[PDB]
Amino acid sequence: VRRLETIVEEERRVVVQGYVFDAEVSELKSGRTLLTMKITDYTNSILVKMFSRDKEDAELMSGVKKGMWVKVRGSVQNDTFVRDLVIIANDLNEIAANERQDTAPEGEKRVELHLHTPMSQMDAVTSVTKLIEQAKKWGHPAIAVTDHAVVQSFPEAYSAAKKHGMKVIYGLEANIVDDPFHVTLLAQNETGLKNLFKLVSLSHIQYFHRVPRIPRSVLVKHRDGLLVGSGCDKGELFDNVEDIARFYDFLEVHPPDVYKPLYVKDEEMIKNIIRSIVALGEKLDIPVVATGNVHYLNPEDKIYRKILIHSQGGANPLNRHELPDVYFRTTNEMLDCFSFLGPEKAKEIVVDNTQKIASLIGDVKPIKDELYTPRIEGADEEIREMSYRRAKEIYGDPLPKLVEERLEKELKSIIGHGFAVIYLISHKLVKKSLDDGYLVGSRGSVGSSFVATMTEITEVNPLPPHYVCPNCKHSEFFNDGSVGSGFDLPDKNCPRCGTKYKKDGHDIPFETFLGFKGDKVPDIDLNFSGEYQPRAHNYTKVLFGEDNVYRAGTIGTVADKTAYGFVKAYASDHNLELRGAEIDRLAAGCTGVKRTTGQHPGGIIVVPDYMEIYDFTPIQYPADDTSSEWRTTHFDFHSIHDNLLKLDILGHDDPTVIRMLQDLSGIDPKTIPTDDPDVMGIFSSTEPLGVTPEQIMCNVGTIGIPEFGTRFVRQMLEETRPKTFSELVQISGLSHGTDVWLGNAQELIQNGTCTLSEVIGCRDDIMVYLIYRGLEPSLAFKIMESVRKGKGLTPEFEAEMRKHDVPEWYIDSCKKIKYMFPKAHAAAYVLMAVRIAYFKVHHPLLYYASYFTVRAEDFDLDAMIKGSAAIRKRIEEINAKGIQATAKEKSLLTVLEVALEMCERGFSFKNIDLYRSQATEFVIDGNSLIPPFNAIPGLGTNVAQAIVRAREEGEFLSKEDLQQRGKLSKTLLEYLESRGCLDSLPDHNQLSLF
DNA sequence: GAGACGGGCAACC
DNA sequence: ATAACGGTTGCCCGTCTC
Ligand SMILES: Nc1nc2c(ncn2[C@H]2C[C@H](O)[C@@H](COP(=O)(O)OP(=O)(O)OP(=O)(O)O)O2)c(=O)[nH]1
Ligand SMILES: [Mg+2]
Ligand SMILES: [Mg+2]
Ligand SMILES: [Mg+2]
Ligand SMILES: [Zn+2]
Repeated sequence: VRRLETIVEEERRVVVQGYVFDAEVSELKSGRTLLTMKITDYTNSILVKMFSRDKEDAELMSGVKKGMWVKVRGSVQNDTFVRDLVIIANDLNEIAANERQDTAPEGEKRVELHLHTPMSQMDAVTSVTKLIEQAKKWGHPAIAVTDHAVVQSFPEAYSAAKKHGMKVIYGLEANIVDDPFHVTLLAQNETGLKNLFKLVSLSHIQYFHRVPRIPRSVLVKHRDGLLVGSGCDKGELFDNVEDIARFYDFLEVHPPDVYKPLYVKDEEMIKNIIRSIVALGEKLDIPVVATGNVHYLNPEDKIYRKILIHSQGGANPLNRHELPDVYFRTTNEMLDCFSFLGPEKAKEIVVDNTQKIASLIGDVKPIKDELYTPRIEGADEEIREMSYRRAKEIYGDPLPKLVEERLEKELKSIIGHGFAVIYLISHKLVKKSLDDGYLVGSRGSVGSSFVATMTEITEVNPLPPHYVCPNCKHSEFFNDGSVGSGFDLPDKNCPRCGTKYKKDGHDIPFETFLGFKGDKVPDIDLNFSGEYQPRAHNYTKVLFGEDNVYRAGTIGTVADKTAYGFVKAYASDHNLELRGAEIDRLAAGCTGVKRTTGQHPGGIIVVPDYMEIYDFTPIQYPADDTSSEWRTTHFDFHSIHDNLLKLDILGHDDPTVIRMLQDLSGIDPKTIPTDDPDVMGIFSSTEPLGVTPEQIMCNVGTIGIPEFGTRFVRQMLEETRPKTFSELVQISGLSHGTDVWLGNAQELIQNGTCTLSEVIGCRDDIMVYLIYRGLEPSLAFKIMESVRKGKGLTPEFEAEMRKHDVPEWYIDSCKKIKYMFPKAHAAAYVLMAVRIAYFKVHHPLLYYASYFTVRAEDFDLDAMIKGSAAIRKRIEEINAKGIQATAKEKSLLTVLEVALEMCERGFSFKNIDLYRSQATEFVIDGNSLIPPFNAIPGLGTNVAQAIVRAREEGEFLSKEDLQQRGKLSKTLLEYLESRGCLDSLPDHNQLSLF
């Protein structure tokens, strides 16, 4: 039985063992099945191939899964397609993982009091969930979590404590400075837990130096509910009398091996230092505990950490020397390590005292169960009058029954579950943005709420389709279900006052937002312009008070691309030539480790005034930047999703684009029609653009249109040809999410199994259909919510579906969908698409200026200026690279597509112009666009803005004058000069005056 | 060596 | 061409310049 590190060349025959971390099965022309696995015994890894000789072995092959251990016998061959040695297996047997066993007797087990998770930035490697499982299996009565300076593993630890029935001790390894050394904090109770949250907050904010730290006095202030430990070799006492020590409730000592970095003479000195501490805890009646300082599960997991640390260069200084063995140690093996102090002391400090400390810890719940909802005087009642007054002024007094009932039902739910405040705050945020000159785009599931329509938090009106007279208030509603959206109606006059009817209503059920029980916590989503987002953000400090809102924080972890990067460099720097399969496994062992912190892209977390942020999470600065305008949550929004309401104040280009489209045409985009035949025609043809498909390398007219302009969506449009608002809404829905169209709805339509309109194209339809079919609404809602998060179906859901005659293809279709819009989102985004489309057709140059000004960031200006044929040449170059195209080539391709179409429509791009070019805005001149300075590679907004500033306060008098005052590098100056831009100026002036 | 700038990446809606 | 979810903010780090 050969270890995988010993497999180095072709070889007739070997037997080998290992963990299967990947397995795929495929079918050969011959009939035969091939099994392709990767295995690692943790000394190395290898790719294994097996070719079935019969259908029995073929199906067994299908049963080999990740997580299995396997003994394989076979030959070692160079495989030239994989460019690596590989095992061709004749024989395969599943085996036991037979991992480290804990042999002490039940009741007499160890507790680990000092342990690091992947949240110990770039320092630890095994998820807290796996450590917690291991402790449970080894029968440890508890296990502690004590990451460095942070408590970010708490939420996962909790979950795993619950799933596994393990008692977790919530802690912190902290940096204490005297008023810089490590201590261990263990929370005994909720007072202790809250003090932990305060300590991490203070250490990250008031007391952050170059690293989070806690003055000893501030620790004492916040010591209640915490047992304090001395600990490490970076401990206070280990680095040396009794005074220091009497400060601690427990005294830490690590296995002798752990201190092997040696500051010391030999192993006999360390053994004795440990023995001083043993004398010293006994003399002072302080429990001495054998803790492990865990940084990974098993001895061999060491390698992953070694790789992470190595990625930090001489900036780390732990690369100065070999890393200590700090794996999770069994209780019997912890005794072995401490055998020298004899059988009684071994046993005392490894199990009795370790166990005793655990007994001093209660049952702490680090994350709460319920939602805490804000109160602001007048809010419930103001939302009521706002919505009734506004509905009356549109639908009349008294209200039609339909409207009356939607209001009464909606308002008692919003109010009762405590959402009236955020509706109102959302109203003021939108109103201020408008007053400040920035329109706001609608988003997400609040469009499902007519009260939200009435409070001007969404432009989506969810009532059934209908006409309403803007003058006399008369209405007609259609509940036939025959009409998809009011926007689909034919123009019609009020048969009472004569006037032109308004059309509206997308038939969206309120429950998509709050559900039936009101036991779901949605947010409110708003698309503000990216320019304005920060100001919307700051307005929430004014509304709620500076200390009752916090920007949601994020944790930056190592994902695949970074892991593979780290592993290769480590391989390279060490002159290792590794097999693909071994690079993969080292890669996989690095993922999940925290590397940074950051900012949610827009969520503001609201704290009720009768609670405090520390009831929920610590706070800090994103990336630890002490000049940040905003503090962040220490936990990410996902951990506290159900505890506090969130305002998703997002940034987006759509609102900015149509704002500039309006500031340029004078056209009020609210007046744009949603059934203009030429505008709607671009969703299925190039006709309305006045160019050929061959001219613009595209069969539909949606180039540049948000969402619909993509290569995938264009193709869907080619084959679905929508003409109607609700048809566009249907395809918005099926174009967003994996396994929604491809392999699913597409096959269903091409099969004849259902029609385009019957395919599942928003989450709402699932619910609405299941109710129709006879399921209990709240269950239909549950099922909708499960599938739109790509969680598929439970046996109970399927059985409820079947028993009400839901067909097998619909159920199977639910199981595919990985993600899915709510209708109100699709309708919001489509409405914006159509507004912009209107300009694409009727005011083309305005459309292009706004496109290149607001959205584009990657240009080939020389190509663009030469024009049509040159642009096409570049696009073909990028097309040729296929999916081997870099993210950046794709961004360029996207913009060149719209430039080529611009050119074919008869327009063009002029060179940079010293006196007519602007800073960041593409400006209109006749039938052209004069590109702005920031379009130049290397020339950013700043220089762009300076160049414009300087010329406004005095023309340029030489190329030198332009360089000095325009703040231009030599390279940028050459860029202009070589394209003829500076030809009218002398190189320098022979005169200068003040 | 301080600081724009852009690429590459991760988190999130 | 293939297959294909689209679009946004934010953080780190190597490069190029002065
Ligand atoms: N294309 C795409 N859009 C998304 C995705 N996730 C969210 N969005 C868009 C569509 C959603 O309606 C909105 C997401 O906002 P939320 O995360 O607040 O969810 P939503 O409002 O749909 O449900 P909620 O009631 O808030 O739980 O933004 C996604 O994975 N892909
Ligand atoms: Mg330490
Ligand atoms: Mg430690
Ligand atoms: Mg939402
Ligand atoms: Zn009328």
